Amino acid sequence: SHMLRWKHTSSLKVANEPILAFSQGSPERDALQKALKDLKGQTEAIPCVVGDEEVWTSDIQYQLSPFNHAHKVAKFCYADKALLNRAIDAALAARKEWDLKPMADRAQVFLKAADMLSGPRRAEVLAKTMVGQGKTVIQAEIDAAAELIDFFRFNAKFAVELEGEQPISVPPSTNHTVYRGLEGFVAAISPFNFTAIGGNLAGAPALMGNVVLWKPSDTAMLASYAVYRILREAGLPPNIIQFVPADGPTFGDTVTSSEHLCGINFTGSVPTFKHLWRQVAQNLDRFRTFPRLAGECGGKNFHFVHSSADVDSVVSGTLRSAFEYGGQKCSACSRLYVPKSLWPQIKGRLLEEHSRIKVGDPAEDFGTFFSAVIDAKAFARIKKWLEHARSSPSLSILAGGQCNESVGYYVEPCIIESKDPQEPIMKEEIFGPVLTVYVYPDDKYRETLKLVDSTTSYGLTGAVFAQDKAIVQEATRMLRNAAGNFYINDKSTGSVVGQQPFGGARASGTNDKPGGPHYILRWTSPQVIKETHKPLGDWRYSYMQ
Amino acid sequence: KVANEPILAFSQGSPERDALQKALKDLKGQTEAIPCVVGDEEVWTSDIQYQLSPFNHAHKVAKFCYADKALLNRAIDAALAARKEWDLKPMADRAQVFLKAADMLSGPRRAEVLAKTMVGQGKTVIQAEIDAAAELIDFFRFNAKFAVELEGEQPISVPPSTNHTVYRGLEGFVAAISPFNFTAIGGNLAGAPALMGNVVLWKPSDTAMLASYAVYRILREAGLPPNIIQFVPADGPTFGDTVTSSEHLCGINFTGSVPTFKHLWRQVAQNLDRFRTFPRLAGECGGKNFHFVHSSADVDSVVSGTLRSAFEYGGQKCSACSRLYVPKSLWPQIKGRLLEEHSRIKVGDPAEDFGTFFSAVIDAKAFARIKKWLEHARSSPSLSILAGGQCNESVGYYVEPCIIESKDPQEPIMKEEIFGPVLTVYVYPDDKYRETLKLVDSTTSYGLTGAVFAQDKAIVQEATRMLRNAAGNFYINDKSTGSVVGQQPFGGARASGTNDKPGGPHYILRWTSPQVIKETHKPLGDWRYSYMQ
Ligand SMILES: O=C(O)CCCC(=O)O
Ligand SMILES: O=C(O)CCCC(=O)O
Repeated sequence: SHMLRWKHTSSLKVANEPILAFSQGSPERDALQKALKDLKGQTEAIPCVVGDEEVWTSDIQYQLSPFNHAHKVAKFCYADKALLNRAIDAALAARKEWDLKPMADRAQVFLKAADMLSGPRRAEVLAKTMVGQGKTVIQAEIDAAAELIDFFRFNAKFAVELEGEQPISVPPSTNHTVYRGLEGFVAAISPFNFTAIGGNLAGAPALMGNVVLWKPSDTAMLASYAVYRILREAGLPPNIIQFVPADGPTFGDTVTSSEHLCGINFTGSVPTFKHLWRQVAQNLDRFRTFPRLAGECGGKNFHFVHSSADVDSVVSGTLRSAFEYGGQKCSACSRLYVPKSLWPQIKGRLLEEHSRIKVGDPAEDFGTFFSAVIDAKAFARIKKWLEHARSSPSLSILAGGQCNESVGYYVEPCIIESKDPQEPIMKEEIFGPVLTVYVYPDDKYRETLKLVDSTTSYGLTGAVFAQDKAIVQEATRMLRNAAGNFYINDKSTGSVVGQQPFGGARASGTNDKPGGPHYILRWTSPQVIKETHKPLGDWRYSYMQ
Repeated sequence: KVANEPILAFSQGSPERDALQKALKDLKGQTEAIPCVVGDEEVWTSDIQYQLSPFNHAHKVAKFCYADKALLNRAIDAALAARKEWDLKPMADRAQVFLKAADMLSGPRRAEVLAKTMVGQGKTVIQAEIDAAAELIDFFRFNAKFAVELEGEQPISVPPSTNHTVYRGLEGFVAAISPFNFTAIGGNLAGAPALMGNVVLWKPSDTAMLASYAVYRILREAGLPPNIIQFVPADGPTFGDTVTSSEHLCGINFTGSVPTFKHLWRQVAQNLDRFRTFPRLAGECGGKNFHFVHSSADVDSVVSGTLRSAFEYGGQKCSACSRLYVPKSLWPQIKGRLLEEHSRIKVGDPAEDFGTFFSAVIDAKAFARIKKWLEHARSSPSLSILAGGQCNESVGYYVEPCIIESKDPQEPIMKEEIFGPVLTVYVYPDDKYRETLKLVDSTTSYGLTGAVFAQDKAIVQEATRMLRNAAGNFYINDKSTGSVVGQQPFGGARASGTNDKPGGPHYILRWTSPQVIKETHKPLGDWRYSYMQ
């Protein structure tokens, strides 16, 4: 008789969250305008949350509205090391019960949270993302609603269905895999540029039975706290995700110094990821187990045009990739490679369309294509690149090039032509609305493809525009490791959960493919149980007779 | 569609026993000169080494050599030049090489790989069979299946776009570093990554060289192209230093000591700025595994299962039982039975005497380490040797099975991995079983295997909960050793490693870095959006 009895596993039907249109007179447009008004002139005081306790430290910080930095949208504080360690202790004390909860019960929290975000909370998270991170309507919509909702629903499906992955049983024994959470706590460290990423970085490990210290991005605090509150309201128990904004170095020092660290789920700069990686290595003898580091780290992404390309698609897809959300995406196109034969046509269209791009206040004017960049630091960096484009003999500014930080961190979309395919601006991630173009002779398309592949340290996203099948096949083979998300006749941004799992290798990170069915596997440490139902025999074997 | 390879019985007059006997005779008095292989080139260096037969160390079963820094760097370059074409091969075509190798190992080469594992690593017939045949064959067949099926894992496509995932090999080379104790593990450490489109420098274990090279040659004969796996025995630190110094390192597939894995981890971290991508480290690092007995246990099963787990292959398994917890009420039975069966265990030459239960330990270094523990057992106030404890390295590295009782559940012998035929027993008061379960969990730094023996359902349920993280491979009424591919994926956390569960369907995921391709079949619209108008 079987002493361990394993319950049958269920399945989950989910689909991508539909993108809304926000047409005039539509309910979502009116709801959004109301949610935007709800934020005008408001400052939210956002505490650290440990368990259910709201905690304040002396390290007071402000989040500013990028397009109106006079507006402090949130006042928050950095957790001190004492509070971080207390958060660790409380999370650890909550972990066993949470890990032992059926996967389906944990998933229900995220499915509930996804419905809330889909419906009654949509306008709120969109508005907080627009005002706090400077996103336009459609950029907030694909992010804080659609992607976050998809993460929560698809990850719940992947997780529930994962328990159906079971080993073979042969008499006289029954074999079962238990998908245990990691023993210890996970540190989640999220970036400013996507509300959805913060929710996934903290949420996915929690779904798999982990407990988490979540350090949200300073410049995305407003929307991040909104998401945190929704998770708790959806039924996430206390001490499963601790909401602990903190000084970055301080946070990293603290979590990497704890013997109970079992994972870091990170999205941000290469240098910071490498630094955490080395801190873990330094402390390796202290940990109860080997921590798992996951990092997504940015790119220098390309659109490559072949002479057979559809010109109109090249222009609109490049404009979107390069300039949406001010080019502040790890996936944004920042290098465009154009054949000489098409350059007159493409150049003309790009400059014409450029003149029609409206940069302004995304809350007050829905005609805005994109708005201010995130903060003074980003503004200063981008300014230095525009200045480099002027001084450099290999570079010439074809359009834009101006910026003004008197009201918001405003930067014109800028199009640069480089005569040098190895110019530093062709190599280094700017994270601003700065597109560099290199024109290559048609008969050197193959040599140029090799340049696309070899010029930068990154491997995140890239697109090929071509109507020639042989060329598409050739280019796809050549560029296999130049992009983890590769596009044929479409723009290099806008990966959708369950359709284009996102991530790339080289300097771009560990490529764990959040948005795909395998991502959750990083956050479980499986145990296999074999129950044998018959007495064992002798210790000897018959051949020994 | 694959199933597990049958374990043969090797009965008198059977085809397999006749074939194995011939294969053993084929190796008697033989020394194979095993070169480094880079591509198809057989390379010798001046750094000559020998592999000795553990039970007869006068027999040099192989002469090989250590690849120097320069040779290793040459092997990296050659492998890297072969990687693109190998990775571009359809998954099915790479799989075919491993399925052919599996069929070879199953049939015409079975006796050879078994004999080489017996003579070279000191395994008995059945230990070689479950290892060099069954487990290796199963790795190759199951990973092939998993990988082929992985290509069927594809994302959602919505018109007018088609999405496809390409399971790329990792860009760079993978270093595979395998242990002496399982022929199959070497085959998997180098084989699994190669299957997924990687190129590999394989540093096989000195003390398993003969069988490892046998596997290497089978892979080549089965159609593995030149420069996909380089066969590069080497000094450990030299190999580690060289591979972690290359900008092209993309993975380390390691099975061996905790401190060495930690060292490699730290070398990678120190050199992080040099690498083209973040290397993936995978490590399986041993355990201090338990058999916990409840008063309701079947004593016969406890005795036979514990004897096998503790002493098979001289206890030289990362999964071997080395701490046994017994309730006072059952101790007189279990002690009496353990001591009686002990006196019947045959230690000797496994080639010449199939009556042998287990043979010599792997080498002089192992013999010395194990003897230090026996000497500790003779010194410690809380330890008493109940049986065994003898050892003699005059002819082979022979260590008798040893049964020790500890009065201290926290004694270093209860905590530290010996990798020898040394079983320590702790007797607990029946009414303190719960406190004792907690001690099972908290005493050691490891989390690999464990067994509970009990016939009471509530006890089994309670124990399972409490030991959830004490064991990655957990057994109810069965021994802690002998995981079978596709049935009990193997590995554990805590200090026991990264727990990537080789033997299961997810292991190959560590050795692929997926790419997603989206093709859009209609021209793109305007860059503007309707809501902006
Ligand atoms: O910037 C990021 O980190 C996410 C980009 C995702 C995408 O555009 O596909
Ligand atoms: O010792 C090892 O490294 C493998 C042990 C596998 C098992 O016995 O389950």
